[PDB]
Amino acid sequence: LRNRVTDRYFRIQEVLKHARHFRGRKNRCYRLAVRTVIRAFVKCTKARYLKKKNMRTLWINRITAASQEHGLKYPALIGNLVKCQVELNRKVLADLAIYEPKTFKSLAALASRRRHEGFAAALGDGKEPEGIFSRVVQYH
Amino acid sequence: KVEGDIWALQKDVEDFLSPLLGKTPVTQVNEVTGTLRIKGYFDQELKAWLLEKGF
Amino acid sequence: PVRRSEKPNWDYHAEIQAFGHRLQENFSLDLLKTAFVNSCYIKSEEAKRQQLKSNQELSEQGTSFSQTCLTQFLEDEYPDMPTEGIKNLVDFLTGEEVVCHVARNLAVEQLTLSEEFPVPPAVLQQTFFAVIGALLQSSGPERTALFIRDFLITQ
Amino acid sequence: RGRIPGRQWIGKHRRPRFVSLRAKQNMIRRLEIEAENHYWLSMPYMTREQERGHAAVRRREAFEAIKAAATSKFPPHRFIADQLDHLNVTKKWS
Amino acid sequence: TARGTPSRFLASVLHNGLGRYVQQLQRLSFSVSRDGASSRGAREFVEREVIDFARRNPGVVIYVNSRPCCVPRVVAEYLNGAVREESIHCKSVEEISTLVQKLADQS
Amino acid sequence: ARALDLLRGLPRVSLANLKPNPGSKKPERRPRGRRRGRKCG
Amino acid sequence: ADNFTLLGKPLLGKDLVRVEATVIEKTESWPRIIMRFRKRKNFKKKRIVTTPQTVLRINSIEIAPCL
Amino acid sequence: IGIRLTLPPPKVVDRWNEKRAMFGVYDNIGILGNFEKHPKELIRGPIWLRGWKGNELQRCIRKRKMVGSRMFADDLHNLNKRIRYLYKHFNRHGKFR
Amino acid sequence: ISRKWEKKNKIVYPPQLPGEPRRPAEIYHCRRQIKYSKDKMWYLAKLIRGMSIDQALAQLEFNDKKGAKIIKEVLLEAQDMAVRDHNVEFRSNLYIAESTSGRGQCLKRIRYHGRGRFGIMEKVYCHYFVKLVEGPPPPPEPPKTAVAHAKEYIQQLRSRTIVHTL
RNA sequence: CCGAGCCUGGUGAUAGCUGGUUGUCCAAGAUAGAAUCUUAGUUCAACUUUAAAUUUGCCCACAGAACCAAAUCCCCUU
Ligand SMILES: [Mg+2]
Ligand SMILES: [Mg+2]
Ligand SMILES: [Mg+2]
Ligand SMILES: [Mg+2]
Ligand SMILES: [Mg+2]
Ligand SMILES: [Mg+2]
Ligand SMILES: [Mg+2]
Repeated sequence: LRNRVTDRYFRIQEVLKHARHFRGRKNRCYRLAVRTVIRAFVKCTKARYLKKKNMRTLWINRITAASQEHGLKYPALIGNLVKCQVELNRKVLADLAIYEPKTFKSLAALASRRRHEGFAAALGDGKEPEGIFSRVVQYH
Repeated sequence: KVEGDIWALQKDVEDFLSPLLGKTPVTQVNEVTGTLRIKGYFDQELKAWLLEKGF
Repeated sequence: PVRRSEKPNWDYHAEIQAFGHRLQENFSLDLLKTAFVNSCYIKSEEAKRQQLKSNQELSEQGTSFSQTCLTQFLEDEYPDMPTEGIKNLVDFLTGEEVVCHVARNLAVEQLTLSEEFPVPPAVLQQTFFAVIGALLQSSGPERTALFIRDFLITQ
Repeated sequence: RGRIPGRQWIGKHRRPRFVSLRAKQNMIRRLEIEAENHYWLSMPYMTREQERGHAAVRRREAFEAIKAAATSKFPPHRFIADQLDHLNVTKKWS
Repeated sequence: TARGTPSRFLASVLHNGLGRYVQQLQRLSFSVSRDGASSRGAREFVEREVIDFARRNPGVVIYVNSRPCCVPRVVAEYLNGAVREESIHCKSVEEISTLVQKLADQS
Repeated sequence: ARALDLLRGLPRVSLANLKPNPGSKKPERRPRGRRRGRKCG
Repeated sequence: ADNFTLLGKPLLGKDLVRVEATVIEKTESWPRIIMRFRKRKNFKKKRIVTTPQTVLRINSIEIAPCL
Repeated sequence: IGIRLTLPPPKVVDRWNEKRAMFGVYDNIGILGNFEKHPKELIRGPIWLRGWKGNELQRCIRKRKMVGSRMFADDLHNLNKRIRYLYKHFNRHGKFR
Repeated sequence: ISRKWEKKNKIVYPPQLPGEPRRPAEIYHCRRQIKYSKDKMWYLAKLIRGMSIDQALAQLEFNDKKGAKIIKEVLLEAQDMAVRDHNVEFRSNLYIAESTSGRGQCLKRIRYHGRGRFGIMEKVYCHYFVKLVEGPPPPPEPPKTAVAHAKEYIQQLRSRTIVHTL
């Protein structure tokens, strides 16, 4: 019976230390544990994607809340900030909505003004002056 | 059965076989076994060349 | 728990020099050693001999300078704060909790020669202000005020 | 109450699907892109006779480079330095 | 896995870098063997790189202990009472230098 | 030769620092692990 | 700040504002697990990574009169 | 729990025994002794395994042919069965034909 | 097998400083290899967990279980050794800190079934452990009040933080 | 457990059939067909893999492929 395995313990414990916080026989029985530690890790890998998506959705929801607080709608806010050429992302928009309410009100006012300027240009349809905040800074 | 600067041997073989090929001959130099390999059959020319060099 | 001095890898002089250099301060070595020597250690070693200079001057100088310098910083930053508020802020900054926290994370406990381990908070506070006093004697009021700013306003 | 026989999206009886406005708009957008593609392919610069041989040199040379690599495949060199370097695995202080 | 491991918040040791930066590495202990083939890279690091590292980091005390051992090791003591023995067993001198620099840059 | 000078410089040859010529010892393939187990080819 | 804020389009002029920061730590992340599994096909891979990281302390934000 | 709870007794080995200190001696007797002897006859072991490698089936056939006569009855029967089985396996089973 | 209880009885403490609490006495006792099921003995021990010595003795004396009689004997001899050897002052000044049952060394016997079938019977044995602590029984934990419930709810509401932001 | 008792041996019987086949990591990798007591298999071919040698390989311009639709074959340029 030469060449037997002598560190099977250490292999079992390598799996069990990650199995330790589960519920039921799968916290100590190697067969049951290893069939679930694999399923845990595979989720730790997909949950990265899901975490990114959920954080973005949370930002959008908070931004919509603040925008509706100022009487504006989220598409209007985002689109008109882009048109005004401020490239703050949704994360910092939510951060400003929560922690910097006056700055967020200023941003909402700017977006509302840009929307009104867009409406004015659309109705005019001619060659009236473009609008103060509708001006585009060009780079070369 | 090469002793000494087998890299010198490689240079000599390259610049002697280049006119006969156009391109530089593809070679492998082994220093452990003091040997030099050339891709292609050049046994007669190399034997005559080494005779004329004196070996 | 046992003191780092009793733990195996240790060299007191090297530790002192590294303390000074990592704090970026040109301490004087004898002054730093006397600022780490306390009276409890002196009495305990005298008893052990039965079977030199303490902290007091350096500690008092460092304490007085810390009071004065923190008071000046605080009343120049907040000129509308009254004497009671300024004194309470100064006492909080030179208080036991803050000073022992800072000394422990600056590895003053490891170099502290005392009688008991862990070092009593009063002993730690006294040794910390003795280090301040040694720095004041070594580098000058401006540099040691920079030190005080850096390690107490940050608190 | 309402079940589709067999599988929904295969077979003789299928669950009906209907065209949405945004799907129609998506198809129309792609239609416009490819109509512009039709135009920009509809104006050619040269003719076949004018282009008959304008790249032969470059194409030939590229193939020669490919051939040169595929023929230069060969084993690498071997070194006294490496073989005697393996002796350091017992390089002790003293 | 997060749920099966601890967690903490981003922090510094003592508001580090507000007034000045203080290097948080305090002591490096090198256990190295004179005759062990596992300690070849450590021996070469002690030969060529340890002195320049010591000069570049006057705030770190480096103890080097040459004793018979099968696994050379490094103990990293930081200002906040940390400790990091890392195995330098069968590592090249560049790898050991990289590890030591990473320890110096760690908090 | 230069090789023998390198030997003079280098540590002593013993039974502890011997190596096969690279390429002479093709590794054995045995049916264990994910890639080579299961149906074992 | 309180009572006013300045908006770049999209970036504010460097003559107008400075951010001063300090590199204070260079570290590694905690080990991250990448496990892939496909069932009934014997598909299973595990990898452990440690992304490098840099801790920066924002020291100062300064503005200058330039509007 | 299949692991010892205590360290095993030390395994001291004397690297400088007679046998170790003189291992390898006279293995060049052929080329240093005018080829009067051979390492193959330096080998000591079973009479059917001196200077001959073989696989298992070849070893079994060789042993039966050389010492099959003065062999115990049950061992000889086992050897015959072994040879029969090995013949079948090597000549009819495997992946490569 | 393991028999650590009987040495827990033999731990010795250093002398006590004249200004610290009296360190109530601890006495360990156990009966090994009792012909009785560990589950049922557990029921009896959980019954007498945390009682006074006399209260446990009364309840056991009027319970209807072989285990009850055995545990009563063990408690009586534990009280005897307590105030005979561990310097307990008053034989009533003791309460049951711990009371558990452990599996013992059993035996296998065949159980002839029908056809040609058989079953393996177990001659079940069990252990009983008990720890007696000097002092009156600790007061039972009072039930939670609505004041406590409201306080905890308010602590949670005030411990809320804004998640996933600065 | 007699459509032919039981035990030992030949016997590790044989099984194109079912079941199983144990460390880590990377890479290439998907099925025209023909015979066959053969269609639950196998041999050749096809496809796939590796290592070597060499030079053209895919897409295709026009012109060119029979009398009694979509397309394809061929094919220089590119
Ligand atoms: Mg997205
Ligand atoms: Mg259905
Ligand atoms: Mg499997
Ligand atoms: Mg079979
Ligand atoms: Mg692939
Ligand atoms: Mg057939
Ligand atoms: Mg078949």
